[PDB]
Amino acid sequence: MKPSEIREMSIEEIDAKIRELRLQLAKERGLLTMGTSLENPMVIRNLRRDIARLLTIKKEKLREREK
Amino acid sequence: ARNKPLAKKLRLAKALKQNRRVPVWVIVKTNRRVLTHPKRRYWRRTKLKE
Amino acid sequence: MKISSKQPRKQRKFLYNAPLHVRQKLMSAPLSRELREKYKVRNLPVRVGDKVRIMRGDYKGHEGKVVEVDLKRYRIYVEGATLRKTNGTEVFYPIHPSNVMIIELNLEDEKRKKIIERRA
Amino acid sequence: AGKRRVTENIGKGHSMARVERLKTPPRYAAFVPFARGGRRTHPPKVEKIIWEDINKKEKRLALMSAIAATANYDLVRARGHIIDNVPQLPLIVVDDLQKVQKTRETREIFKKLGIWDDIVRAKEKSGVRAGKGKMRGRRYKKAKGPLIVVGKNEGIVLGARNHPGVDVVVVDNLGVEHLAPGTHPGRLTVWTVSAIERLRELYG
Amino acid sequence: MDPYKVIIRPVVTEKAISLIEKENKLTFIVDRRATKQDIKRAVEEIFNVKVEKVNTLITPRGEKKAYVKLKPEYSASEVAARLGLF
RNA sequence: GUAAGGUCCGGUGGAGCCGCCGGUAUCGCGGAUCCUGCCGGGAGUAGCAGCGUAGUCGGGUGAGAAUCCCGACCGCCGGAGGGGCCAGGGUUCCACGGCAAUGGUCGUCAGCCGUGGGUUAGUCGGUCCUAACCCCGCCCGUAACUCGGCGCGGGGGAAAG
RNA sequence: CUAAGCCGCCCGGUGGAUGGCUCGGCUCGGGGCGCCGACGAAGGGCGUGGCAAGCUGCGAUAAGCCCCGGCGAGGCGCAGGCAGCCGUCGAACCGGGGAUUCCCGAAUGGGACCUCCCGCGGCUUAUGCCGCACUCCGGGGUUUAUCCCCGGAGGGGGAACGCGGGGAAUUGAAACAUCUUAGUACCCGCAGGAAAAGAAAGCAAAAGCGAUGCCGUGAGUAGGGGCGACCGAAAACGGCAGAGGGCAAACUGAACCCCGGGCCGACGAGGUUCGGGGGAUGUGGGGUUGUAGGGCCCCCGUAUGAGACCCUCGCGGGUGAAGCCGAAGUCCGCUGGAACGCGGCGCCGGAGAGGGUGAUAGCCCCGUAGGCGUAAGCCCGCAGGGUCUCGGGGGACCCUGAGUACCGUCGGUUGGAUAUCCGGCGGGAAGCUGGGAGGCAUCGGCUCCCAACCCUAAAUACGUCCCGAGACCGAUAGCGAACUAGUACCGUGAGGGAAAGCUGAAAAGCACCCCGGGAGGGGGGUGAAAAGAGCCUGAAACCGGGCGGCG
Repeated sequence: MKPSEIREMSIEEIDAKIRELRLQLAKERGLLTMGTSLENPMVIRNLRRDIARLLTIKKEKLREREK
Repeated sequence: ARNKPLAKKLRLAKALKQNRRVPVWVIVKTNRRVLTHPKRRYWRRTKLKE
Repeated sequence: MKISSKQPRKQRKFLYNAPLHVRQKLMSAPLSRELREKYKVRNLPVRVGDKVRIMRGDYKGHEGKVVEVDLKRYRIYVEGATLRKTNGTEVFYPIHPSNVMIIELNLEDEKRKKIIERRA
Repeated sequence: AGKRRVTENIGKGHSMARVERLKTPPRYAAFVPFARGGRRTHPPKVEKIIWEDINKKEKRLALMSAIAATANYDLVRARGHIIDNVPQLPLIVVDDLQKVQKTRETREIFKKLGIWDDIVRAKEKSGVRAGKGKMRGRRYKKAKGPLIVVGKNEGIVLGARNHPGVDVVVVDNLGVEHLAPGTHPGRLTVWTVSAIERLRELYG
Repeated sequence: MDPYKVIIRPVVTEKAISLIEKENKLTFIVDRRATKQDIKRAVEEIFNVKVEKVNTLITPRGEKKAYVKLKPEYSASEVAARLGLF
């Protein structure tokens, strides 16, 4: 997920996306120990960095709105 | 001991996690130059700093 | 684009620990006579698509496309320059880019064209 | 160096020499000139005096002698220089040599004057030396060639800088080591009219 | 603690699997700085279920584990299948 | 070559090296009960007894069994070698798979090596109170202090009270 | 055809010397750069990678997140693997600017036998937020309890250098007490990128100089010293750099300063208005010095002119991150696994410094000689808008620093010797019709100066760091550390502290076959060479076998 599309969406659905991504991160972390048939080992890293991106642009939007 | 404080327990847990062998994939990636680390420990022989 | 020191220790340290944007420039190779006349340039960094002729080594005089470029080891792979393992599989021979010559350019990149125009 | 290790001496009463040793196992010997990892008995010191003084008049006399020896046929050839085709020693050239700015032009002028062979031999003699100087940045042991002395610098330094073994100087900065590299006098030299005039004004 | 920042990962061990089917109980590895109230709120809000009891402990490896008992009206097996534990 | 030592031939090695002139130096090894590393005779020797002298017979697993497992017989402790549990230790706990090294012998066994697991509290302890005692603030002394100290105010101090 | 045993050579094992290499050390003239912290530092604990133990980096956004520029096709640290994903919508990487930034720690709302716990007020619907430490400064309210509120300070850290105090002994004197070691080691306190000093109550005597500091020299001199051992300066002269200013007082007397609002001005300089806190126990103006200076009074003469400084709503220029350009052979024949080698033929050169590339390369590549570009920032100029400064002669009146200068005595310190400096105790002036110094004291002459209040750039010291260099060492050397080193490990603690570099050009890192429980062995392959990972070379001591001599 890229910042150009992140900036299109508002803060509310940014929060919703963060929630969903955290759910998925927990589920994938569980599956990691459950089974070894992991097609994509990098999913956890990609999800973590996507969540970090969402939080960063969320705070940027907050600063813009406050200013 | 039966009764422990949380901070000491956490430090002991960190040491326990530290005490393990080098990964075999690390050995093959490094071409057998890295075969051990200085934190290996035997409970009855080498005692924790705490 | 600056190495002032004449001390071998410092020169070798710079070579070993050069950042990636410098390792990128350290992969230059000379162009053939035809390409040199056409583009008014003496050399360029090698790209995968470029067709390359080997001037030194066991495969001297062999022409082939570049398949892989590794900046960390300062090496490249050219199709046809291969060794045979004991089992029987073919593996590529790493060749320094300074030992080969460029005879065709994968010049679809606007930034590579910018390099050519800047250096002309 | 070597004086950082804390040590104690056991003393007598044990079957080994009275030496200073560490306080923790394996209790190696330390801080002793004849002990591994210890201090050096008499190491090099920065305070040592290396500068050597030379009287001004004595140095002037040495410079005179070197300049005179420059025009000695026997010494020049005995120093190894190729002066077979040189027209005359000392070789005085017109002042126009000072304005040469291109190395190709300098090469052609030197070929005409007959000192190109000396540059060729200097290049041939230059090579890789033996020892740790290669580790320290002294891989090559280059040779010396013709020395150009000019009254003024109008571009000759830039036009003749690159030739192997060639040094170009102004007569005001001339030196004994310029005239006699490696303590052996009789270097092949090319003087100009202005340089000779200034040398006459100086008488030394 | 934010309801979506307490759970780190489900537990998929033999003991956890047996408990899921026998005692209507889920097992999570959660943030060590999470209290029982936080764990209860997180589980209820995330999974739209009602939780009866929470028992927490700290493993010898420094992590925090939580056994959460669901009310009889809700089946832990359904949530386990939802999460893919099976 | 009186010599310190130089040079040459045969072999290994795979990238540097020397003659001469002039300078410079952490410049020359047999000893210091010298320092560091490596290896010898002692030696296939002592030790593997003394304070509790314990094993034998059938069967099993296994490439391999005095040493591991099951049954019987014979023995030791039995106011402790049995049961519960602080301090200390910190994974030594459990299962499976193993024997290059560790185990005073062997070992298929293990507090050993590999893999995966395991500690659930309103009631049990800490958390509350204070005892001997200790700490901070004001105050006095000190050239000064992280130093010594009476008085006043606040706080801590027991996992067997 | 000698059992044991001894010597010599060859082969093999053990071992890790020697030789070669070097991304590491060490030392340097010059150059650059020098602080961080309550807006929470240094240091530490714990976490963080798909496989992840050490180191490194990061912090629940956790080998990373965002934006503006360079670079131009690869990238995912030390670290050669599996599997995946990231990148042309420009990554990785580099310079600049932001975001997140757990706990302890000056640690600070209150506690620490465990870097973890327990509270009080306001906002918040609730998820959750902002305050609450001590010692002070400038204010307010009131509960007059320092009770509450507002604004602002200090604490801790830093390799060496700096400033102010406290202050030994071994040792030397061939013993030892004055002395020396020594104002040293160490301790306490206080700052900065430098600190301290600094503008004459000074030095000097035919003449004079004209703030301070550092360098050469004066000089082992004057001088101190059981006049023993030993200790020990300054002035002058030659250089680096050069810079001088402000109070107290006389006199005037609220004409004044700070904080928070408003306007004119341009958002700035400057000008102005209101509220609050200071201020007659004196804000502001004035004034700062010696054969005297200033005030005040009198007289003469000016400004109509000449400076100096402040600001940028604006414009031009210089410098300034990553960075960009930068000549010439990869020509023929041999040796070779591989040409950087040998022979032949050419070329550039303001470029023949150095390095890499399968051998030793000016022309293969990177670089070099020489040039170019650069956001923010900094500096100069133009234009415009403001503030402030600017002369001499007389006096008869006024001011010019107090437990201070200085004397006696005691301890310390000093070369300071009856003649250094600091401090304690008792005593203690003149103060402009005045006072101090000139190496014992006093009297007279002469010369120099004006304390008892404050500030001051450059020349100077150091290097936790960086650029550059080396008749320095070359893995028992060089820093203790060339590497997961201040690491492992030792001691309750203060503290102590190692060993350990190298396959090959390329893993091409030995496919398949026989045997063995396995480790491995023998064939057969790879490679120029096993150099076979127990990997460059492979010595000595030691051990096994073969051979020659003795037995």
